[PDB]
Amino acid sequence: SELDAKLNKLGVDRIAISPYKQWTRGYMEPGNIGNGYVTGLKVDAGVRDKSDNNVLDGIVSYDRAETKNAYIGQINMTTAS
Amino acid sequence: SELDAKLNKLGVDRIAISPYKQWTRGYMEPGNIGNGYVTGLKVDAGVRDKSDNNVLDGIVSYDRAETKNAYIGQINMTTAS
Amino acid sequence: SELDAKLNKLGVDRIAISPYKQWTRGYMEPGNIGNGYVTGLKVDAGVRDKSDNNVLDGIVSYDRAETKNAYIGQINMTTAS
Amino acid sequence: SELDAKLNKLGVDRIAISPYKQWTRGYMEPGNIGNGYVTGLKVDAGVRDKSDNNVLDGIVSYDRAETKNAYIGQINMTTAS
Amino acid sequence: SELDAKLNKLGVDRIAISPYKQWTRGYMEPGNIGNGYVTGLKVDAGVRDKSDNNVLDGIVSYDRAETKNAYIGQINMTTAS
Amino acid sequence: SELDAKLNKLGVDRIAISPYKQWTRGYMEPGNIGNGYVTGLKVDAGVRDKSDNNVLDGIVSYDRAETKNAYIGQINMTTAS
Amino acid sequence: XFTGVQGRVIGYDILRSPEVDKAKPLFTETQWDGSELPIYDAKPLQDALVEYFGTEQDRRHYPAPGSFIVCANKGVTAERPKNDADMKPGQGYGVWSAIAISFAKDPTKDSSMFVEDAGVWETPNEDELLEYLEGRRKAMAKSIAECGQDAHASFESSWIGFAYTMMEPGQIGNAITVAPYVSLPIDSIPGGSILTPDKDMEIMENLTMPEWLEKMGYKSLSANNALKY
Amino acid sequence: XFTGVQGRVIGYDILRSPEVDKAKPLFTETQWDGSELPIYDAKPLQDALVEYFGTEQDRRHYPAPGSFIVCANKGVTAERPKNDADMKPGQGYGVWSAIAISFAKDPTKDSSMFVEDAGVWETPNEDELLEYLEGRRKAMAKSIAECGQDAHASFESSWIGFAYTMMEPGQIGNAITVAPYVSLPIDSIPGGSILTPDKDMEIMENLTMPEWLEKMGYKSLSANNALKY
Amino acid sequence: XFTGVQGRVIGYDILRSPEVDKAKPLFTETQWDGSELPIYDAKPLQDALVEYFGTEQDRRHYPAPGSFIVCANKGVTAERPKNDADMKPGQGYGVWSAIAISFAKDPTKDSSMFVEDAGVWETPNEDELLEYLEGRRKAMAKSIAECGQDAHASFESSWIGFAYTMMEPGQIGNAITVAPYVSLPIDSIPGGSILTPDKDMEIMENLTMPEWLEKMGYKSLSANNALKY
Amino acid sequence: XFTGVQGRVIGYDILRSPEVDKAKPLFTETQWDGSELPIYDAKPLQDALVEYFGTEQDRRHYPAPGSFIVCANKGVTAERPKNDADMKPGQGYGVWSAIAISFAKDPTKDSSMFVEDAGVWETPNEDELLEYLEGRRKAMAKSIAECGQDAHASFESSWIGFAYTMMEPGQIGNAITVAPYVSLPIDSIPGGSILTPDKDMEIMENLTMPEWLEKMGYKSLSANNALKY
Amino acid sequence: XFTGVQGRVIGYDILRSPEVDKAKPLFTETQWDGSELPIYDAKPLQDALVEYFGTEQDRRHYPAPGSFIVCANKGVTAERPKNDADMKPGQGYGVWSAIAISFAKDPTKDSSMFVEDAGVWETPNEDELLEYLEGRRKAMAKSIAECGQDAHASFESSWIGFAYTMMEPGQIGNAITVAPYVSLPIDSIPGGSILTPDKDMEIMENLTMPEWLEKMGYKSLSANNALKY
Amino acid sequence: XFTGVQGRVIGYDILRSPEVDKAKPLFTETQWDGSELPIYDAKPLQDALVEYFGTEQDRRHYPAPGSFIVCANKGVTAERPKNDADMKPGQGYGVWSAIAISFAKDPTKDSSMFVEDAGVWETPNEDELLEYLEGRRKAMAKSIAECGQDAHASFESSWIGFAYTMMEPGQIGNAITVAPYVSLPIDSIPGGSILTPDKDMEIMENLTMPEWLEKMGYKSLSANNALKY
Ligand SMILES: *N[C@@H](Cc1c[nH]c[nH+]1)C(=O)OC
Ligand SMILES: *N[C@@H](Cc1c[nH]c[nH+]1)C(=O)OC
Ligand SMILES: *N[C@@H](Cc1c[nH]c[nH+]1)C(=O)OC
Ligand SMILES: *N[C@@H](Cc1c[nH]c[nH+]1)C(=O)OC
Ligand SMILES: *N[C@@H](Cc1c[nH]c[nH+]1)C(=O)OC
Ligand SMILES: *N[C@@H](Cc1c[nH]c[nH+]1)C(=O)OC
Repeated sequence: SELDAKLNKLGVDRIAISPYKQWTRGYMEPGNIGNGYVTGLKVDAGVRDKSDNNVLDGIVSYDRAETKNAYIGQINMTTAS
Repeated sequence: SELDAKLNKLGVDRIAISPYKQWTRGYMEPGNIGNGYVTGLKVDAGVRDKSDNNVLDGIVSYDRAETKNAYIGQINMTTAS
Repeated sequence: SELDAKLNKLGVDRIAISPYKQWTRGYMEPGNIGNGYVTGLKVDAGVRDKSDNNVLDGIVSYDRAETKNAYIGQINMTTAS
Repeated sequence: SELDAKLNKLGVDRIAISPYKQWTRGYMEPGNIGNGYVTGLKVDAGVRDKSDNNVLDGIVSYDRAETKNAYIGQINMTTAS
Repeated sequence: SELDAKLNKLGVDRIAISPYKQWTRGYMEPGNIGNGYVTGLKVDAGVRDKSDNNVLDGIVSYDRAETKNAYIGQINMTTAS
Repeated sequence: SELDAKLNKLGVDRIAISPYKQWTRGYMEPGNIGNGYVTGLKVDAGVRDKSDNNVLDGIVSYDRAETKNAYIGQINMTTAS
Repeated sequence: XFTGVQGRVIGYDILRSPEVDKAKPLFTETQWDGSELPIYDAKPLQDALVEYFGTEQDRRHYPAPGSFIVCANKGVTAERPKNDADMKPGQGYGVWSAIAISFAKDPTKDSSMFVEDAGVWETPNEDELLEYLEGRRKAMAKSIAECGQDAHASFESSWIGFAYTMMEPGQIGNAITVAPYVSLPIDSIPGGSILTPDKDMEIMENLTMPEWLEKMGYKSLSANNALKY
Repeated sequence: XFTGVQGRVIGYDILRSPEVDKAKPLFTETQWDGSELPIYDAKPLQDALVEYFGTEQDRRHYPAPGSFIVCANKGVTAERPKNDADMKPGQGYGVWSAIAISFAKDPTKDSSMFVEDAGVWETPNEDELLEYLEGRRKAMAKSIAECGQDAHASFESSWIGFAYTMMEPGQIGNAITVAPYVSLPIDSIPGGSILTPDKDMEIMENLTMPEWLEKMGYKSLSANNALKY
Repeated sequence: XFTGVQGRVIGYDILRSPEVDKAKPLFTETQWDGSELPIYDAKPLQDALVEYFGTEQDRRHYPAPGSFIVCANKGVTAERPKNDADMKPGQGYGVWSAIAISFAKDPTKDSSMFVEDAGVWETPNEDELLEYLEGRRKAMAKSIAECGQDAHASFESSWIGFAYTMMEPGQIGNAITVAPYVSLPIDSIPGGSILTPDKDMEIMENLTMPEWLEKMGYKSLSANNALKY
Repeated sequence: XFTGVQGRVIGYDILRSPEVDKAKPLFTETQWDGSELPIYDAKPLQDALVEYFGTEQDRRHYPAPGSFIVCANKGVTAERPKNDADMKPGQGYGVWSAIAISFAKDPTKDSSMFVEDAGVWETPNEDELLEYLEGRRKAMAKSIAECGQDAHASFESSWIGFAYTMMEPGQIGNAITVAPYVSLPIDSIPGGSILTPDKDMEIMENLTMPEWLEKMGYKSLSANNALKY
Repeated sequence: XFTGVQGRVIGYDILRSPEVDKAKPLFTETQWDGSELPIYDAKPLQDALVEYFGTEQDRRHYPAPGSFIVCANKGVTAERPKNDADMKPGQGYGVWSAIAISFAKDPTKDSSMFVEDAGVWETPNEDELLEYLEGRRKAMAKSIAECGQDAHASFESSWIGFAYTMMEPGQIGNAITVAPYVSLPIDSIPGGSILTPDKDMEIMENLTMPEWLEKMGYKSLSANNALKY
Repeated sequence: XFTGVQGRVIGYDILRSPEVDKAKPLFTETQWDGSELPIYDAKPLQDALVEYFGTEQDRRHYPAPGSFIVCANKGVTAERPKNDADMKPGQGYGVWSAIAISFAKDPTKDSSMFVEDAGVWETPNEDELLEYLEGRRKAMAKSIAECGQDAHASFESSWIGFAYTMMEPGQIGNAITVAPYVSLPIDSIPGGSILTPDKDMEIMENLTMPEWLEKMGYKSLSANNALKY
């Protein structure tokens, strides 16, 4: 878009291509082509019957949430704040 | 420096160049030239009038601190420990 | 292995080479050759005599643990969850 | 063009970009971006008063020709046949 | 082969891969993967009914020869001596 | 040198590094680092006892010359004019 | 958080959703420069992501198995006893999360911003929860304008969405708010190629969600308010 | 978390430990597809890493000084007073951590999974701790099958290991569980070269731990149950 | 030579000259497949290159000083004595060169071809030379169809042009025919960027010579038959 | 955390501050090897970063909008009621943070280390806080030498700095300690070029802060103790 | 020319022909070091190339249309009048070319060498030509040993082959000798991938010509002396 | 040819020879701009190359075995019968070659130029040849200024050198003139590294030939006029 033209003059580019079949990849992963990134909005909630393991309970619930609606199932989530 | 000469013989280099205009970039971001990094020290504190949102109060205060003194305002902070 | 052959057809490769002498490097660091990664299992515990500093006590203990058994001593640990 | 689309599916691309200011560069020179090339048609003739040096006479005449009309003056011409 | 092992220690590699479908490419062409080359032996002769053009006669004959037996038909031949 | 500074602003660089041990490499060869070149001056003459082969006589003489004084013995010489 | 000079948002910058141009503001929050920042419901943007990644049973261009995806994420965990009266300190009946994207007026100077929130619900009435949520937008917009104040970053619009689940007795709930940062695969780009990177992005920029769906042969998962969070 | 299409695990995929082929199952957990997932003790895999990275006094191919290593990590901190009776809320006698790797049956579709756990021990008897630990494998395997359920990812085997330390009075303990994601240096690859990347990986895949050790001139640090966590 | 799957020709594929669409055939040569190959005058293409590279006094995007440009080139040298009667073997009055581009019908299978020719003129009448030249097109087209025969490469059109100079007594002449293979600089591409490689090429493909000239602020050097070779 | 074989620290390795060579030790901490590790006030290093990144109103080479900056960071949050007597468990009057850099004697074997700390202040006297802070250096140095012990990493000097803020009634405070890892832009490097990477680093190594400031035409933000944290 | 540390020869280093191991020497030429260099007929190597590139009607992995292939080439042109008696200076009845590859004993120090020759045949008897050709091997071997002498490069074996054509009256002949330097496409490498470069080469090194032919589903073009040059 | 914005010349730009600064002009040739272009003897530059590449028996940084070196080369071949009186057309007693480098005053606009020449000597007196050679400089300088004229490229100095050999009866001679274009290996660069490309070039620029020789532990092959061409 006309915005990219301005961005490019700064040395910035919003190019973000994945060399895989079907799957997307995360920003910064090697092999990706380009120096930009694409993002989206995901909000979801998951549940699990309580066990005597607070950690495990969090894990599973935080997995049913990743797999609900928009799928990001078996992902290694890194945190940015 | 003479240290770099020793480092190079190990296959290490402290080169860390950003391809943008004016702005710095984070270590590991694509497009950066070199396999090294540069760092610095920043300690700051920020405040915010309490609301009924512990999270949001943290966000803002943790934003007034990023914008105080050394600017790192709109940065996606990743954590290393 | 024969698995890699199938992986390659998807554009995936498990190549993960470090350009340094002796040392390993982290996935995604610049200069590494390949678009894959290698992992392993490490569980350890460390201790420290209590001080009036909860943070510092956590730091050291979490350092004696990194240096115990499998060494990952002076590493910048990023978290994936 | 729609032709490029078919070409790309073969692993071919007609991209040929020069990283210099103003000047063009030759196919295969390092630093050029892309794996294609652009060409054109140039026919010209030049003269020189005869000297006792067949070689030198060829050089100059073959220089007045390079500098006539379409300029390719100080070029290292490699031959393809 | 065991020879490559010795070569590699010199910084030399006989890797020569073409990114195209079906076709081979010439040593030094951009996009090729590796810093080596593969070669072969080709000897052939072609003819053409004489015309009043020595040049054109050479061209065609030197084309029927390129297309005879081992095909290297529409190639831009560069000369090494 | 101060000249390079001016050159760089044009997108030009005279960097020409060979990744091999001991040996130099030719401009444009893959694996070389940089987009520049280094040159020199060589003039030499070689002889050979005449045989009934004009070609072979040229070959050898043009080999004794390459191997005389400055060595460029087993080189694939490409011509620029 | 942030997404700036290097990014685009699915459903807004690329694969734009018709629901976005049709969306009417819920209200406005005053910014440091005196301009009124319109606040919208991020449902269009939420559904969009589902259309691209696909669902667990109808998978599309989801992240690679075992890939490392950095995410501007946050979350909250809460427990609900087996109807016990003493609910201890941080327990509750429901758990909720929110995500808000604010687009900068000048993306070449200022970065767009993500503000996320999450919390526990103490009353048993789901219907009452929705009220609170509608009220969170105000709270979040407030923080948004405040953050903009800090960097003097003026936004043109802001989109806020929510998610929640109510726990059954003796059940634990996890409400997460996440914004992934990915790179797109070629087979999701109609007429795209690995050899035409920048064009690829433009293709995605020009295709609207429906156009993409149809060109890909994908049914619409967002259909008609078919997605709930 | 996960390790998938892009990874190998030290002691299993490369530098395989003989202890792995000889290992007998501890029990099995039922999976969504009705298959029984064998659970093993991750000691072989734990020792393997030590053999590669080396130890603090006998350093081998450990991570570069100051390098950034992303790790699927978790941990827990707990304090033990100077024999005080009132141990406050979250304090304790011992601290423990666990790590579990589950390998997918079809590594081209499903990713292998890491599930980590950690907690505090409230009783003073170490021997009693070990019982609890053996019991955690059950708890973890339970969550494992549950997670697989979520993504319909079937595993073929799972390996779980533990670590712990008991604090002296007035001492604080930190139990961590971490899975590093690294890249291998050439001098750790026999007959390897920077110019032969893919072959390098194949060499490591073909060398068993002992073969590697011997080929490298390294003594075995795992020796005969010499390593304890 | 050849130019194929990797190339474009200035004045035809990019920066197309209006003179090209308006050009009428001079005649036709029969091809192996029985189709008649139209032969045109390569003046439009010749002028085009001048417009891009510029001239010695009005330099534009000419090759970099000292650059290595591979060229499908040929040439001829001839001497003309000081009016001497005995002109020795290979001497003459004038010297000429020609260049011919033949575009393939299917650029994905067959490559476009360059056929070059050059020779010496033995009579003193320049006007008589031009006749010979017009006659060379026939000779060249003949070889063209013959070469296509060799590779079963069918062309759709062919463009042939000439160059010449007549020597004064005691003067030597050099007539060259050359086709350079280059890469384009960014400042010659309106709205182009180093970060948008493929788009760059598309811009040039879409701009006609006049459009480019105007967009660049360049006067037309080919003007109205202002260029002669 | 750590910064090792791949890094430099602003104010020490590059853009060295004169205040560094002039700085006198506050005290010393004994190390595992018996050497005494001098402890300094990290003010010089703190100001340095401000000179490079610039401030919110006087921006210089700050990180790119929306960029991903990995940071060795930590922090603490605390609330202060509206003068209420019952301040609940973890609340307080002030909040503080600290950062310490320890440079290794042999940067080719051992990595330099960052040790960060943060906490809440319970008394209302700011002046009393300062005492505590001066006392923290002792605490941190202690942990420093302890960590060195773990890796047998000897340092030559250590620099510790603090930050704090005291909350007004009904105000929440956030004290952060962060060490960013970035790459430098060309226009911040006098006589630098994208084509001369390694030379660029050397330039920055050779330029002292004032020299850089002057060469850049930047005023000194650290001026004369003008910066407070 | 030469082929050295960077190359392999089709039919010898990769896709080796059985005819090579079975080939018996024609004679030997003495080298500077006193060793006798065996001379073979390069027919096996000639046929090999045809098997890989394919022929005009049965095309395989021939060079890309319009590609630039550098070749250690040479050649000769000659004319034969319409039975005229005065054949002028450099004309003749037949035209021939030759190519000779000599492999170095130590490919890490010395480069393998190509020596090419070409010439015109003045007598009308083809059968008499063959005699001359058989005699050229001696002439070429002589030059070979001489060149080795110049660089003190000892070879282990040398392979020489010829090509020729006899012109009809009023016909011109062109005999060429060429050694192309190319890079191999993935679909010619069984089980090869763009992601496994070095392995790809090894595959080709391990496959013999027949094995390759069969694995590719290619018939043998060299069949049983079916190729003539 | 030429050597321009991308190059340096051994003996002049890098590894400068002391003989260069001490060299006095032989004469001057007038240039298009009226300036007088000093002409020198290229012996210093010739020897320099020998010092870097080394000789056949004392090899140094010569080109890689089988490498492709593009060279601005030319040459001449001539035969000398066994004392026969009728020496035919192009035969002779001796053969010679020459090379000339002209450095541009403004290397950022104009490229430096190489002009090469070669020819046969018809008289039997070597001493007489030398005269002719000294006379060729005039001829070459003439062409030099003429070429400069064509591109309006002003040079500051020009260095011309010669080579020759006189044939014995029944011997053929080949005189070549060549300017190779190479890239430098790390072990020829004192304190150089593959990781410091641009610095590497600067090192070579700063080292004079003797300094390099000594720093490398190389004896001087040019010694004291020890090299003859
Ligand atoms: N964008 C982050 C929060 C943020 C805003 N300003 C600084 N940090 C977020 O919303 O998700 C983690
Ligand atoms: N693999 C992570 C946890 C996980 C599993 N599924 C989603 N997240 C882990 O075990 O270590 C942090
Ligand atoms: N394209 C070359 C000649 C050619 C055509 N076919 C084989 N070779 C040319 O015309 O210029 C050198
Ligand atoms: N460098 C980290 C802490 C650290 C020291 N040793 C292990 N980890 C820090 O100070 O900030 C997160
Ligand atoms: N290899 C070249 C000739 C050669 C040998 N030594 C120097 N040059 C050839 O045979 O083909 C051109
Ligand atoms: N540099 C070339 C000749 C040249 C000069 N101008 C155009 N061409 C040379 O001297 O050697 C081939």
